[PDB]
Amino acid sequence: RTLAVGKAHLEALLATRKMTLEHLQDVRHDATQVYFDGLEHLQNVAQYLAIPLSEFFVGQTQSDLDDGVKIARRNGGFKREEIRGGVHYYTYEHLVTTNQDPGLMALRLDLHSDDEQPLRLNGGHGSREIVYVTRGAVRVRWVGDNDELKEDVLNEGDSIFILPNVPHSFTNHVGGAKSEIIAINYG
Amino acid sequence: RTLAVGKAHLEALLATRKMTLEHLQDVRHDATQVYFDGLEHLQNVAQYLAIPLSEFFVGQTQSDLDDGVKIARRNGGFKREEIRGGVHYYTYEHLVTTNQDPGLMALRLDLHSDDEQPLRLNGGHGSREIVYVTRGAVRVRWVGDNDELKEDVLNEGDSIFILPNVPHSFTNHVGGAKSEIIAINYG
Amino acid sequence: RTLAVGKAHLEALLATRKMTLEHLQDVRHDATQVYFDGLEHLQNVAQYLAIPLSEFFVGQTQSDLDDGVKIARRNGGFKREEIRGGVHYYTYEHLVTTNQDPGLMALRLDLHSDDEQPLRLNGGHGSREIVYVTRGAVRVRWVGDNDELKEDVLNEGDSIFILPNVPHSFTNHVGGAKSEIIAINYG
Amino acid sequence: LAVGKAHLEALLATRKMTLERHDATQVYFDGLEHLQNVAQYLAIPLSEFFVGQTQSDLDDGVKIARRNGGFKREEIRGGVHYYTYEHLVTTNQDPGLMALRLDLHSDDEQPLRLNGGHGSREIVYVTRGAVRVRWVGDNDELKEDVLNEGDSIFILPNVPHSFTNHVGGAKSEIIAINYG
Ligand SMILES: C[C@@H](O)CP(=O)(O)O
Ligand SMILES: C[C@@H](O)CP(=O)(O)O
Ligand SMILES: C[C@@H](O)CP(=O)(O)O
Ligand SMILES: [Mn+2]
Ligand SMILES: [Mn+2]
Ligand SMILES: [Mn+2]
Repeated sequence: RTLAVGKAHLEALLATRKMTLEHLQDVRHDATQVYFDGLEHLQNVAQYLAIPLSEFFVGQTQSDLDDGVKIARRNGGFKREEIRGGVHYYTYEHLVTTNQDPGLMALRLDLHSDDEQPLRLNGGHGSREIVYVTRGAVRVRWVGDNDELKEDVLNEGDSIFILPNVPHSFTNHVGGAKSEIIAINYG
Repeated sequence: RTLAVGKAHLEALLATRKMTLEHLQDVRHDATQVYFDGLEHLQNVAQYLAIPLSEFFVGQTQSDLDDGVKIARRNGGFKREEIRGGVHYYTYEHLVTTNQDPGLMALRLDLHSDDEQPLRLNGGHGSREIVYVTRGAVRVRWVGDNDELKEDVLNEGDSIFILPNVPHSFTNHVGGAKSEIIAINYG
Repeated sequence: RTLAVGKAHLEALLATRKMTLEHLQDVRHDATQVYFDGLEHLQNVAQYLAIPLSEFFVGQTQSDLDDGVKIARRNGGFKREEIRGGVHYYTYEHLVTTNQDPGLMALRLDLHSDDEQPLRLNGGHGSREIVYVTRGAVRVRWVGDNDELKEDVLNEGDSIFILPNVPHSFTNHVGGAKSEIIAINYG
Repeated sequence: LAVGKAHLEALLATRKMTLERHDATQVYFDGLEHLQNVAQYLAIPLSEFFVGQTQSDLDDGVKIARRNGGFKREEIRGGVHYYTYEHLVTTNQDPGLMALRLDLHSDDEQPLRLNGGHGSREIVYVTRGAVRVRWVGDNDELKEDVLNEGDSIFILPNVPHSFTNHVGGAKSEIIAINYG
């Protein structure tokens, strides 16, 4: 019908440009919200103010925290198996996620496939990563300096930090011994 | 009424959560963009992905630079008078502004007030500031340590740096002798 | 006593100030380093360049990563007991830490307190936090909206995100104490 | 070698440690690079130990500089007198800010001498005269324009560029502010 943005927030954006609401042609408002014909109209104002569109929605989505915190339950959220050409590779389970840090992706992974399983590196991630081995023994492989493959074995209680965009893979060291890790991507 | 989100961007957000476009119920798309019925539909997806609405437009604004640069012309952009409690204080003129740094607000100001008029401090602001005097003699007043008023006179070629949230005011030292400054707010 | 600063780095700093090494009094150098008589001499140059002393060492710490990565082993690093007002609260064990992200503090904690002991909240901290329960049942208490105490129980596989500066405490839900958590502080 | 106690305690707290010499306000390191060892042990870079410990050069939230009051020099690039560089206010509260006033001395009769670009963003404003600006654009192609009094330009990091007089013999002036 109409696209709403928070008045106070929009007024602060205008103030960084030394403007007020009067400097916007023909928008309507009420006590708390400013109304736009649609995204296209909003884009035009954004262009005029030389602010990117994203800024106009910052802080508009309601926090999903309760009292400064958010709780998630085992087996409670998103989960799926990862199966590639008939080979069961991972179980991916979301741990707590929040709209107060969309850059945080915390996972619990079951590692299902073995030694006769082929290498399938990722392309690396913009996020930093720390991984901790909750159970079993885990083969970690990654692409090091001068694009050379490296490897090591992480046992229960070991951990690893991985810089952005380093390509890497986690598999069971033994096979038939299913291992588990927690992987936290951030920043 | 329809809302467009960049497909590649949205696909990257979904991939960090180990999802694909198939995991979104009733969206349509084309080669480059994903379409939502309206804000209400978008808010649902945001909820489902536990991301704020702003994230869907992050990075997606087209640069307003041409070849790494952007040029602005005297009197070419926004301008207005600033009147504070009945006293004509400034003329604000925008210098170059760019969506590649929405936090940069560079201004040319004419000064209109003086000692015959009452002081009208601002409340300070988040941005750092450097000011340079292009013409005339400028009385600067600000709130210092222990909330005490301070003052000095800046002549042509002098400059001043102001820490965030220090309240301040620039007026003509002589009065009827109209002065000019450049103010650059950043960060 | 003979303080060394990286030459290339110092040259870049000088270049931002439109200076060269010739504009520094009384420093000697070699191919890779610039030498100062002492802190007193360095503090003078810092004053002259209007930079803080810290800047002279920014980026100059050698990375502790090997090939983009760093590995730590269970029981391989720092640990200590935490006793708060006479109550044995935690065992803190460092997981991997790196000088490439000093804001990342990943810990494994043993929990030693319960309800038969008094509450000992921390003061909160600047870092975001995600915690995951590896073993047992964990009472989590925190200070919520309007400074009211809140509580919940986290079981094995549950996780929790805590916003910066929210004061909080983790104890065993069941008296007779040994639950375990992984706590990752970041950003 | 002295470090602020409060600051060091906060650093130790991020590693779940405490002071495991000092006085009320400061902590002392004997080896002078005894400090590098502790930094290594905490896996914090050395620089962090001095953050916030240089005394502010502001007076009451502000810092004032005067024309001709600070650093100044001539810039001669290939036997060609190119700029006069004059520092405007500089502060240790933002070591990333370099604000300059430049007199321009070269023109089209003299060869082009681009810089290599730099890490800072830049905004420039023309206080006097007419200024020829040349820069390296997309696909490493040269571009040019003329900026008159009151015009301004924003330059992305690492774009190589040059400012000269458009007319020549007609000496122009700019203010250049580098930040972030
Ligand atoms: C010129 C500028 O510093 C005054 P204000 O716009 O912040 O009040
Ligand atoms: C486990 C962690 O949240 C406790 P602390 O950081 O308050 O010591
Ligand atoms: C005005 C200034 O940008 C010229 P350069 O000193 O960076 O080459
Ligand atoms: Mn201001
Ligand atoms: Mn904590
Ligand atoms: Mn420059």
